[PDB]
Amino acid sequence: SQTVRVDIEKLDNLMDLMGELVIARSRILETLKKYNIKELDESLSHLSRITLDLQNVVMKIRMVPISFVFNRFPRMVRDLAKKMNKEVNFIMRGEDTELDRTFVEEIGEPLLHLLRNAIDHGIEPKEERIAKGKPPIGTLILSARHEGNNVVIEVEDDGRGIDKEKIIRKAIEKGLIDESKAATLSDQEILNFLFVPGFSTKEKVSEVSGRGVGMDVVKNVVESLNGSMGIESEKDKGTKVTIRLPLTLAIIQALLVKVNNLVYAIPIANIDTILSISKEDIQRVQDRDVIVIRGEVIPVYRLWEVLQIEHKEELEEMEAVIVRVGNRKYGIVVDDLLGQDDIVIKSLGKVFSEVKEFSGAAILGDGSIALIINVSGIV
Amino acid sequence: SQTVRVDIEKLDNLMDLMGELVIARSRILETLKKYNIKELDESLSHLSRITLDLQNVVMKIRMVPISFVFNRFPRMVRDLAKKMNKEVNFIMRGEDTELDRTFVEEIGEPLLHLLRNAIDHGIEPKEERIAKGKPPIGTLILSARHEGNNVVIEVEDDGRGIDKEKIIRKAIEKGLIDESKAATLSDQEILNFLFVPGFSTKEKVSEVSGRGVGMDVVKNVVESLNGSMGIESEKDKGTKVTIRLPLTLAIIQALLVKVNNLVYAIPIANIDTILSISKEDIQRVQDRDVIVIRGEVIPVYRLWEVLQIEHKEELEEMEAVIVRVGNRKYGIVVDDLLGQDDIVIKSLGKVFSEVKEFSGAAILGDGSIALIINVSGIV
Amino acid sequence: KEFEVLSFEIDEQALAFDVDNIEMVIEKSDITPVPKSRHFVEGVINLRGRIIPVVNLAKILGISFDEQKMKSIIVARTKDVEVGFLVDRVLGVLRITENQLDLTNVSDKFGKKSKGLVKTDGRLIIYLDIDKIIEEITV
Amino acid sequence: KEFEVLSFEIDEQALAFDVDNIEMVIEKSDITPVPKSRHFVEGVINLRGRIIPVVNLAKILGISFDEQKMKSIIVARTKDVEVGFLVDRVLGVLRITENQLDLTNVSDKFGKKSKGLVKTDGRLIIYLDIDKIIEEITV
Repeated sequence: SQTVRVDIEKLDNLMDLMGELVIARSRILETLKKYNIKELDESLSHLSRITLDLQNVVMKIRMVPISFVFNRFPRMVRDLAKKMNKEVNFIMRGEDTELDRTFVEEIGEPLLHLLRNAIDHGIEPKEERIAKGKPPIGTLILSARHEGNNVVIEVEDDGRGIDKEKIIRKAIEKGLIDESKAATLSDQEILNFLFVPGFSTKEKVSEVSGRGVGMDVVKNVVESLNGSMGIESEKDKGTKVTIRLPLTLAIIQALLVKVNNLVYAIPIANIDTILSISKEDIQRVQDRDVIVIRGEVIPVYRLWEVLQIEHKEELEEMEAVIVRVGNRKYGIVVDDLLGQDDIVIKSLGKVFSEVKEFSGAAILGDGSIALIINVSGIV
Repeated sequence: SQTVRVDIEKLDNLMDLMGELVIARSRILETLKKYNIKELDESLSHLSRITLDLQNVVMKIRMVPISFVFNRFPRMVRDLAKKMNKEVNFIMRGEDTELDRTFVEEIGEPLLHLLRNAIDHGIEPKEERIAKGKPPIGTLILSARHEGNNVVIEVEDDGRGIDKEKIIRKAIEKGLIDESKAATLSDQEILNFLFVPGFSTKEKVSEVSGRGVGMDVVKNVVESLNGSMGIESEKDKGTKVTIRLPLTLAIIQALLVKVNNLVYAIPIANIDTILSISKEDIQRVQDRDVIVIRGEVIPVYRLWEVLQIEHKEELEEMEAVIVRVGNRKYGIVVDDLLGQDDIVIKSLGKVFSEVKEFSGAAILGDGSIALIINVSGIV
Repeated sequence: KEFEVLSFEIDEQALAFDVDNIEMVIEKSDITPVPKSRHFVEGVINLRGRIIPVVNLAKILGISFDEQKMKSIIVARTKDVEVGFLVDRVLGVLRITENQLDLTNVSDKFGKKSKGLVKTDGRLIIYLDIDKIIEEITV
Repeated sequence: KEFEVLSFEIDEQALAFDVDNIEMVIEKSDITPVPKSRHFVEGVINLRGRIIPVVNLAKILGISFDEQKMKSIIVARTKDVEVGFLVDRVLGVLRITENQLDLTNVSDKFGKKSKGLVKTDGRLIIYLDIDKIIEEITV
């Protein structure tokens, strides 16, 4: 019908009101199971119906397409192609892919420095393109999609590829890794040295295009926003970059577990499976225990131990949650398993910033506080 | 910096779902009235507050600043002024003043006509100003602001002004006023005959079919959007036109009354008093029912009679609402008095087009339907 | 062509219009009276967040009825408007064929608002056209 | 300068910090435990939709105290952090005069994180420095 303007301050207050409405839904629900009223269920269910409709409308206006933000970026690539005397086709498929406004703003100039180093580094001049018999104009692609609790940004080229063979040799010069370790590695872990701060600090003060390959600058931001980044490259097949980031601000789909009847939430996004294990199957080879499950051997940790909560008595069949971290995954043994729900992170403030184990509280539906386990904070 | 691009239709839908939450609020209040629990009284008190805060924010983001229509004028006005061979200064203030989607779209063309007529009639060419020893550059001021829980838009020129003697004498010549009524009428009241057809010739106003936007149209449109419009003019002091429009259609203050246990809303602004009258007093002279109140004679009407619906036979001491229209006021007898609220006016419907007594239906907070009475629809 | 229509009667006379133009079906509960209403309309109800008029079909067509026996509102749906039609009992969804369809409506009151007449299983089911029926009720 | 402070007690000794750095005041009820937390903290509470840490003031000052006696949580508010302080009775807002404020820091053993001492013919109201008290918890 007609496009209008709403500023971010107005949407920030609307977000708080949506938060106060979700609390009121939970406080009527508390009242309902307190007094056990059949008619109040119907009254609340209708409220909850309209509120679900309102919630998803508020989420739609909170999220923005990436190409609304990146609107000037294909023009910048054209001007940098013209500067270097190169022909390249830029493909941008981001109009249907929505991302949060705080996430998109922090990662935009990062992504611009990635593309700006790529047009210099991996995109070929016409003479070198047709020397290899490759299609006469370069192909550089930005795209995105939605996967589970996350939004996946994807960048790909048909360019030169990255000199992985030289990168391990440079890594030995810089003192980054051992040589026998370098021979153990797979290709996508060689490229992961381009996500090490200080491996390459090379820049241009004329261009102001970002240090290094324009990738350790992006990785720091992606980790800061609690995401996860991947890379693959092959010589004259081009390079591809995968970036996973949270679906929405503050909301964290979780599995609520308990130690001595104290609620500790476990992030469902990170997970891998849930299993009932025996203590008679827990074994040890080095300094810490393990269990062989599904033929694989998983490094088990005792929730109550890393949090220092006394264990009064021992029962044989233990409940375990397998969580993924980095490229791997560790076991978290728990005392009781409550039940999943999608919670909202609350800061514990400056006095509790030091603790790696937990980065945030959260308010449950009975008004109770419950802390959230930090998966990369324990191990 | 960041800001939101969204269709007005989506925030109209967010307003619609907000009005569903009012009904759900009224269904939890029903449960509270049966079950009387302080927990739920508290939970509803917090929900009542959140719904009131939330409905203010949705209404606020849905309102359109008039700046889009305002900045359509300066280039149009300059080209007109040039063709009309004159020089005006345009002064435009209160630019991002907020009003409804319906009102911003309807008012734009009648206000363009109001401005067009102000330069054509009002603002003199330079040589006429030099002959009157007056400054050659005209001054035309368009100013918008909030006042009285409504929106005020002032338009004024430093021009010729209007001959009040010509307007009054033409009203006698066209048989629209009596000679002694004309001789007793004040200057500010005489200039309202400008807004009656035939006191200007410009832009297709004598036409039977396909009529243009006359000055009558501008007054009628303002009134049709439930506003008020005033004029004041004087010789060589220019002409000043004041338009007062509501903020939105979602806050129309009414007094809800019932006959036959059926909700009929009465526009609060027009009123004059609410009085319980005796059956002995009411009398007929040689027309319909009258009542002598303050020694003055008021034409009393029975709501159910003027609406042609079956009702009580027997006399009782009846409650009457005195409503003002034009320079007068008539009595409306009603059965019971429900309770005031700021309501949302909706259309009566396309099967009911012939009915003149109701301006618009409406959905009340408990889901009840209530029609809104037209103050000038009953004679 | 295989059209699937909604079958229903009024005073033992069969009628039907397409399923394409249906919103839902309800039982009449508290239809709000509108003062000064034309003879063929009962009033208005709130359904699916919209204000729906409840017309009395037989008083548009020009056929017999009983207003204590009639108790079923068939809510229709065009691009232009959604309107409920108060009638008697309802049957349900019926796939009709062109082979048993006749176009003779020379003697019918609503015969220029009828798409045809379906001669199925010894019944005289008259096929209506929602559009031209809604054009008559509008003021 | 006429300073406005919040007056409240611990163990028959009066204390106070400014109203500028107050959110509100409440009476104690169950304090949610945080695992592996500093010894001068009780835990966390939900106050006005925020998660406030509930500190034990007397374990920061190093003064003698009786834990059961305490029952008043004074919630403070600084730019860095918002923190509740568990203490004894509260009075309310006390306007103090600069004329009666002594600024000596060696009078008692907690005088460095104390802004001064208000001299009076009732119980001596010791003026604390909220700033240096929040500066202690973050090390």
